[PDB]
Amino acid sequence: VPIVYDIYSRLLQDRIVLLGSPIDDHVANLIVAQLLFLESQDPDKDIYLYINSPGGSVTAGLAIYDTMQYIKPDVVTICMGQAASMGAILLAAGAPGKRYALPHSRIMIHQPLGGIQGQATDIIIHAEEIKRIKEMLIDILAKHTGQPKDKIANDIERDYFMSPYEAKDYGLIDKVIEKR
Amino acid sequence: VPIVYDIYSRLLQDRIVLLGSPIDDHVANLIVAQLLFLESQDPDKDIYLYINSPGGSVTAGLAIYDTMQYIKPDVVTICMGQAASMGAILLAAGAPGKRYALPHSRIMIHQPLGGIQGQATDIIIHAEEIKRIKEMLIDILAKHTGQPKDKIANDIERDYFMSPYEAKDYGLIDKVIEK
Amino acid sequence: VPIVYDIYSRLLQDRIVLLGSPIDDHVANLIVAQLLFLESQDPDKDIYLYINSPGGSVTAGLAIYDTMQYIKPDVVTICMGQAASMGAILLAAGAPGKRYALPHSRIMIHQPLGGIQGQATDIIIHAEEIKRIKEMLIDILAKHTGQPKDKIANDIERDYFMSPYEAKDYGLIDKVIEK
Amino acid sequence: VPIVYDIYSRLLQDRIVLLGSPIDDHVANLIVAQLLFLESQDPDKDIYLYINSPGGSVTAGLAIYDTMQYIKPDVVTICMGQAASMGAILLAAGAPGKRYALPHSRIMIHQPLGGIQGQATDIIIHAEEIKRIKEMLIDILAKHTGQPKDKIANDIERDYFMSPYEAKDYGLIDKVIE
Amino acid sequence: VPIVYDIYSRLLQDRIVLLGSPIDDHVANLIVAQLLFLESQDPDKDIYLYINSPGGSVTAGLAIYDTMQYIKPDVVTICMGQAASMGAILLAAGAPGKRYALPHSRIMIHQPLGGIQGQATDIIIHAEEIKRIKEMLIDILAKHTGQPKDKIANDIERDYFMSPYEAKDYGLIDKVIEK
Amino acid sequence: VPIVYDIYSRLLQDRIVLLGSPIDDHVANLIVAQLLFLESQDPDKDIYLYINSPGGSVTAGLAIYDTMQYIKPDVVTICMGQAASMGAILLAAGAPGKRYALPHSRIMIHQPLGGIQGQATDIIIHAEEIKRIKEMLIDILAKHTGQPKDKIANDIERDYFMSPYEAKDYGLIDKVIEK
Amino acid sequence: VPIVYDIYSRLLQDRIVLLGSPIDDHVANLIVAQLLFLESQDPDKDIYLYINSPGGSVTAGLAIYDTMQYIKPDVVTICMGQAASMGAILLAAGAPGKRYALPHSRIMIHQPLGGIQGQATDIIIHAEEIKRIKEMLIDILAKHTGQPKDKIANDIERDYFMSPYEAKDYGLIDKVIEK
Amino acid sequence: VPIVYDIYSRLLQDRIVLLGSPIDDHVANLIVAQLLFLESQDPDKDIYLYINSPGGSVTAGLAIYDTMQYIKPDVVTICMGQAASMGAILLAAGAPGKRYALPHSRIMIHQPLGGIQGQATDIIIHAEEIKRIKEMLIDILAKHTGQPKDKIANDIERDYFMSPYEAKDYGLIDKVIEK
Amino acid sequence: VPIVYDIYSRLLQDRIVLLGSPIDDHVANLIVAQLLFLESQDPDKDIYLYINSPGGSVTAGLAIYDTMQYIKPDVVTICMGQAASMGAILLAAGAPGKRYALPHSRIMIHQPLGGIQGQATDIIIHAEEIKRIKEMLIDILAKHTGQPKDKIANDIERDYFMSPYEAKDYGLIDKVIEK
Ligand SMILES: *C(=O)[C@@H](C(C)C)[C@@H](O)C(=O)N[C@H](C(=O)N[C@H](C(=O)O)[C@@H](C)CC)C(C)C
Ligand SMILES: *C(=O)[C@@H](C(C)C)[C@@H](O)C(=O)N[C@H](C(=O)N[C@H](C(=O)O)[C@@H](C)CC)C(C)C
Ligand SMILES: *C(=O)[C@@H](C(C)C)[C@@H](O)C(=O)N[C@H](C(=O)N[C@H](C(=O)O)[C@@H](C)CC)C(C)C
Ligand SMILES: *C(=O)[C@@H](C(C)C)[C@@H](O)C(=O)N[C@H](C(=O)N[C@H](C(=O)O)[C@@H](C)CC)C(C)C
Ligand SMILES: *C(=O)[C@@H](C(C)C)[C@@H](O)C(=O)N[C@H](C(=O)N[C@H](C(=O)O)[C@@H](C)CC)C(C)C
Ligand SMILES: *C(=O)[C@@H](C(C)C)[C@@H](O)C(=O)N[C@H](C(=O)N[C@H](C(=O)O)[C@@H](C)CC)C(C)C
Ligand SMILES: *C(=O)[C@@H](C(C)C)[C@@H](O)C(=O)N[C@H](C(=O)N[C@H](C(=O)O)[C@@H](C)CC)C(C)C
Ligand SMILES: *C(=O)[C@@H](C(C)C)[C@@H](O)C(=O)N[C@H](C(=O)N[C@H](C(=O)O)[C@@H](C)CC)C(C)C
Ligand SMILES: *C(=O)[C@@H](C(C)C)[C@@H](O)C(=O)N[C@H](C(=O)N[C@H](C(=O)O)[C@@H](C)CC)C(C)C
Repeated sequence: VPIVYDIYSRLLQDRIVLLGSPIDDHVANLIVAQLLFLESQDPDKDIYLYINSPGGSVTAGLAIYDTMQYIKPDVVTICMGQAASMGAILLAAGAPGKRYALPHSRIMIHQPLGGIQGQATDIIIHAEEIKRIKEMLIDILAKHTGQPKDKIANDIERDYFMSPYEAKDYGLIDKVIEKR
Repeated sequence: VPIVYDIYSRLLQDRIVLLGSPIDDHVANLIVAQLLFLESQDPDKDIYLYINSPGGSVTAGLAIYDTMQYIKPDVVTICMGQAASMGAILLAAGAPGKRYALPHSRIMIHQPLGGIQGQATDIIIHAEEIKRIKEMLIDILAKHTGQPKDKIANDIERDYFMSPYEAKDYGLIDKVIEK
Repeated sequence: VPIVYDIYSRLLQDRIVLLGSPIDDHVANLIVAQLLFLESQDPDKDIYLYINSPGGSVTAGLAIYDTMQYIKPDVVTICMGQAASMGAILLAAGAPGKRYALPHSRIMIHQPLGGIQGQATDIIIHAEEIKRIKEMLIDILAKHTGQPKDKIANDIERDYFMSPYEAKDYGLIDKVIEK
Repeated sequence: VPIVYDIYSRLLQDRIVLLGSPIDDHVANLIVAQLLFLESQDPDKDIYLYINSPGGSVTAGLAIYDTMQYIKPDVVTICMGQAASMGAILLAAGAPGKRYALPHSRIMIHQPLGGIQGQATDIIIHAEEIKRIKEMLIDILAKHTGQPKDKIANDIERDYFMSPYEAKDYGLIDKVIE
Repeated sequence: VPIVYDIYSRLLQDRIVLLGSPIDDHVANLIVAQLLFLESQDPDKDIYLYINSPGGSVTAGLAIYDTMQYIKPDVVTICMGQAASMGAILLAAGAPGKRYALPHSRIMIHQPLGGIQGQATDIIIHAEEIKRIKEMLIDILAKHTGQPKDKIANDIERDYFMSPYEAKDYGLIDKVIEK
Repeated sequence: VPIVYDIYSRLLQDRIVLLGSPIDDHVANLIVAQLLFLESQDPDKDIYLYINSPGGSVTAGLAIYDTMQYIKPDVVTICMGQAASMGAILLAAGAPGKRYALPHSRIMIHQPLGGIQGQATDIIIHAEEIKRIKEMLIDILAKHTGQPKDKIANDIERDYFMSPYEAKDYGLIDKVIEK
Repeated sequence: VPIVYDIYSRLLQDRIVLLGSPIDDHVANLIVAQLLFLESQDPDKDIYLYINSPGGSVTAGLAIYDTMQYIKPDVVTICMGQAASMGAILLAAGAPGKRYALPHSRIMIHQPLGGIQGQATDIIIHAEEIKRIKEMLIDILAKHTGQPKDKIANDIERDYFMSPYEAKDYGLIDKVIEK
Repeated sequence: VPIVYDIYSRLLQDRIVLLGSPIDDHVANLIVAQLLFLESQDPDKDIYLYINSPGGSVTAGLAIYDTMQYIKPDVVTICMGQAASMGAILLAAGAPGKRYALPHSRIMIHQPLGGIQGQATDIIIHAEEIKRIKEMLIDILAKHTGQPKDKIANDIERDYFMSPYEAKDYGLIDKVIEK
Repeated sequence: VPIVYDIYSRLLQDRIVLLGSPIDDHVANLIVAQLLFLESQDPDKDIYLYINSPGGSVTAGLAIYDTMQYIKPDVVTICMGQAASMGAILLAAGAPGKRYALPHSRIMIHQPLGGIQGQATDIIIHAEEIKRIKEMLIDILAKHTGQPKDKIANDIERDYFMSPYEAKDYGLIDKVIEK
């Protein structure tokens, strides 16, 4: 990790945040901390969240999602490499009109996965909870894309891969950017 | 395994079957084979099924259960050591009036357990199937015990351990035998 | 494995074959050998194939399937415990009118699964192959059930669990037998 | 394994041999032993070789191949489930006109695979040997199928899967049994 | 890692970036961060990207590729040791006329690799995706080399190794540099 | 292992011995026992030694070699699949004029391999022993092929693979047999 | 790693670089970064590269080799402990007249090693690539030693160990230094 | 590692170097770096090398050995705990008259150990190399002890343990120090 | 490790050294470094060595022991928790009249342990060395305690555990710290 301030700390001074890993509680804490820090520095200036993530923990993802919606600054989202699963939800959740993808990035949406062991009663309790979480993710995708809930629900049953041009047509991003 | 015929083959001549292990497909296949064999040897004479089992696979247990009900012979059940989970269901599934427990044996009933990984759609499908299998086990226990389904349903939510005299009172066996 | 002749061989004299494990090449060879043997003993007398299997290898399952169709004897199928995946296909593949399930067994049909690693060219070749295998399994289920291909195709996309009475309505079995 | 004689020993009396596993040296010795035994019992009567194999060792497969060609009895081959890689070569190597597939079996041919670690000199020696083995397998397929060598060579570059009716058209079997 | 500023940070002052590892998401983030930092220091001055990489993740590689194309500064690419797979794409993607290789380096291009397990439907979906990715990599190579798409497609079916002089003839680099 | 006598015992009655595995002490003892048994049955009648072996332990191989030379009966050698390393030595060691290869078999000769760890003194002692063993294997090959020792020595420095016809020319076999 | 600057960073001030480990991509990057840094500090002053290495990756080694030939400063090479394999190539690659070995060091040259698994077509492509790499290493050794290519080729077939005085006679170093 | 400068860095100011671990390439590089640093700070003043080592890699040990002889400063050696194998060679290699052991330390000399797997040709090449290395270690011990090479050669065949007073009589140290 | 200087570095300013771990070569280097550092700061002022150790390597322990006797400063030893095996020897090796234990600490002395594998000759050589080491530890304990050698030898044959009061009466410490 090179020095100038480490390279990431230096980019943080330009209000750039990198989400460049699978999303777990550790990564969510780091992303939330940076968004809260940048809001306290200047609540009016745009934040630039670069996304290269295959996704990860739904609850960790929703910690970042609710923080992005709650803070005053607009969060600009930029997809490089890929925004898949929870990564795709965070890309789509950027400020309206300020959601970007680079031209050879890919976006993928799909339903959540789970694991549950134990008594039938407990399996049914956890099946109910994953159902509630799935409906929530459908609701979030519908709100940010403008797609009807029944189209989102049908499309995420299996892995749904999109080029940046397909993601733009879907409403997951506003623009494909090639050159500054 | 001692010889006379190995000891189990010798007891099979007196129409005695030993269910003395956890229930998997291998054990189910062997118990089913012995029941079908004894029926073909004599469809009229009682079979004696000794049960010492903590249970195991539900589908393996229900292969044995349906075979016990399907064959012509009455299947006498005898609990020694324990009949728990699926073992208790097989003990309760003996011919009416011919379900026995030795005095220091224990009987335990409980709801089934499971494990499912994958997409939410698949988890929900497998949760529906475990619900259907649980209802089936409640139906079987109600039928053989004379208890209502709603009482069985409430009683199997947690491990329900019984002495032989409590299992007799519950309707899981007909007699505690001492001598 | 008790002695009388081991228990399985003694039942083989009555033309009883047990498929009571996951299906791999080893199991298919054993089932095929018993089917070929019973045909050579008497080409005209029914064979009784008891099925308790979660399925397994598609090609191993189709070795059994084709042998069941090819030999002269009718193959009576009886589901005990479960007939899932390839097990369900073999249950459905019994002689018309002689496909049975015990009342607490479960039947499940679903699309084939696979694993492939390597170059994009090889992944596409193997994708084409699993597509061909899937279409063949839909055709086999359509033939034996009398269901239309598009209904089978829709139903097997996810795990499709049935009670014996639902399996009878679907056309996978002809009769639910209690006694 | 059931007792009647175990079931395989009983079917061996009817000149039935089951190749129902991946092919290694152990399996090749068992098949060769069964072929030599059946020849000594009766050099005139057909042998029935049922094949359900994903393949395995080339040299083990060629021990079975050469034994099939060498003995006096015709070896009838029957594909059930699958005949892939060396299994497909053994299927195609049955007595002309007596190579059969059950209708839901599958047949697959492909070039051989290898592994070699060590000095450049040794790697080059083993590459020359896999090249020689590959040309030999092409020659065997050409001989038994009647396909030109350059068509075989092109087709086995990648996994080449066939239904029984496609295998019959290719010349790997004579009849799909209905 | 020696100190003057660590050695890499000191070379970063001279607008030198080292890509000297397999490409995963962690490496891509570090390279992109260096490219965005250097652009913000001076959007008009060349960046020098040294490449010694066997490749790695296609999506991680394309994060770097797209960032290289997006920023204002020309990115000079220098191959040392090797540029294989995605390393060869990043080498070929340097500013026109400013793509270099040292004389004993090697360059290799090949089609992408994948791994997929599960239901036929999911295998087919992932086969479609790797096909799309393969066609995109062919398009990128054709663009930066000036080779027709059909020649690239033919050449990447198997590992295509080149000397620096063959790589220049192919259009992957502009000059072999010695001194 | 099928029954008639197991299949191998039945072939042993026709004086057929199968060497179809790597050569270790266990395999060597089995082959020697079969050779000693057949000699005691009839010291005048040929033995048929089928060889499909990648080789193995030099001392285990030389136990077989010396037994083949020592017994009264001619040992006919037949290569099927492969005779590599010690397998090729045993093939070459058959009675003169009675060494055969099937037409798609392969023969391979190479120098011995070893492992030694410990004090320099012990390493040098074991290096000397491996030198002595290698010289002995070159002498055996020269004796049975009629090749000069310096040609054998040059040829076995690396893996030397041969078709049956190359092996005939070399003097490792007498005839390639098709029917 | 003691502090003064850590000890290595303090020696880097005197233009001393330590290659004291097996050569991988990580090590190549660190050596290249030090060579480029020292060139930018002063393009005219000698660099001192101490080599204690058993070797490692050929491509990692050739990244260092090409960097050593490309930079303006003469690279003085000093062998301590050993320079084996790619280590020996880097020792020989120092500025003419400025290649040194300490008197109890050892130098070893040998041909490259590789590993390839997969289809025959892929094995042959990689066998061709390792042939090209071996011929390139022979070319580099011939250039820096003045030995004929055929003598190098013969000598590197097996591990070729040299004392410092033998390495000087071979043309791999210019001087053995004691005090 | 306590701070004042960590404790080792603080003692390095008083020209004290600690060799207190097994000797591998990493340790060799750290000791060589400290010796080269202290020479550049003051080429005339004594260096104090404390040795507590069971030894380790011969080539790593010889990198330190040759550096100790090559630099201008005298290297005082002090044995604490033990100086065994390569540790004993480095102890004996100190400046004449300036080799010390503490009174409860132990010194042990022995021949080198090795390990080689592969072809007979490779084993013989590596037996020759271990012989050459052993002769070189004998020459070094003979030079610093004043013992004849043949006496050293006989004494190192097995583990030769010495008290400090025995080591002094042998010529491995000059003085046993107490207070 | 808290900061003020880390906490250990801050106590080192008060000439406090903590031996709070099993004794290996790494721990000995650190303890020796701290003792040599404190001696160079002030050769006249006491050093306070706190000991909480179950012991460990004999040669590592004897490096600390000899350093404790060799330096000019008195080393005050304080037992806290335990001083077992080599820890007890170091506790007893403190400056006469300045060896302390806290009142709920424990002191244990025992003979050394060893592991040796290989040829009988090597086992006998290492058995002789272990005998010599044991005699040396007996001689060190007799010196510091004033006990006769034959009493020490008898007492250390098995684990000999002592309260601080028993250790004082034994002569291993001078004073139990109490209020
Ligand atoms: C995309 O990011 C998905 C996977 C990483 C591919 C992600 O959305 C997902 O499903 N994650 C799973 C998850 O967090 N599941 C939770 C759980 O932790 O149990 C369920 C409650 C969500 C319904 C991971 C893979 C467990
Ligand atoms: C008693 O026998 C129960 C346990 C063994 C204690 C038994 O009835 C049970 O729940 N077994 C479980 C089982 O068979 N579960 C299956 C499954 O996960 O496949 C469910 C479908 C049953 C509803 C365990 C898994 C053996
Ligand atoms: C039911 O029996 C399925 C089991 C649940 C696995 C079975 O039909 C199945 O899909 N089996 C898979 C299989 O045989 N796949 C083959 C194969 O990979 O060889 C594909 C070619 C089938 C199209 C097992 C689980 C791999
Ligand atoms: C079909 O049977 C192939 C299978 C995928 C194994 C088979 O023909 C194959 O290539 N087998 C491979 C093999 O035997 N390779 C040998 C060997 O390395 O000994 C080569 C020399 C053949 C060119 C192995 C068993 C995968
Ligand atoms: C070169 O860099 C190739 C490999 C490293 C040899 C690279 O192009 C490649 O194929 N990488 C592979 C990859 O990223 N595959 C993904 C995947 O399977 O997830 C494709 C789906 C990309 C769309 C892996 C890293 C071998
Ligand atoms: C052929 O059979 C060789 C095989 C590749 C193993 C064989 O001749 C060989 O070298 N075998 C090796 C062997 O027995 N080596 C002995 C030994 O170490 O005991 C040497 C002492 C004989 C020179 C096996 C692979 C170790
Ligand atoms: C000396 O440095 C050699 C060995 C490390 C002793 C070295 O030159 C060598 O052969 N390295 C091998 C190597 O890099 N092989 C590559 C590769 O596999 O990528 C071949 C292509 C070399 C032509 C290592 C040991 C794999
Ligand atoms: C003492 O230090 C010896 C051993 C560590 C006990 C040491 O001298 C020794 O023999 N080391 C050995 C070694 O370095 N061997 C090399 C090697 O195998 O490469 C030989 C070539 C040296 C003749 C090993 C590390 C124990
Ligand atoms: C107390 O400190 C003893 C053990 C830790 C309990 C200690 O004195 C001891 O015996 N340590 C042993 C040891 O160092 N043995 C050496 C050795 O093998 O190097 C012998 C040479 C000493 C006779 C080890 C730590 C068990």
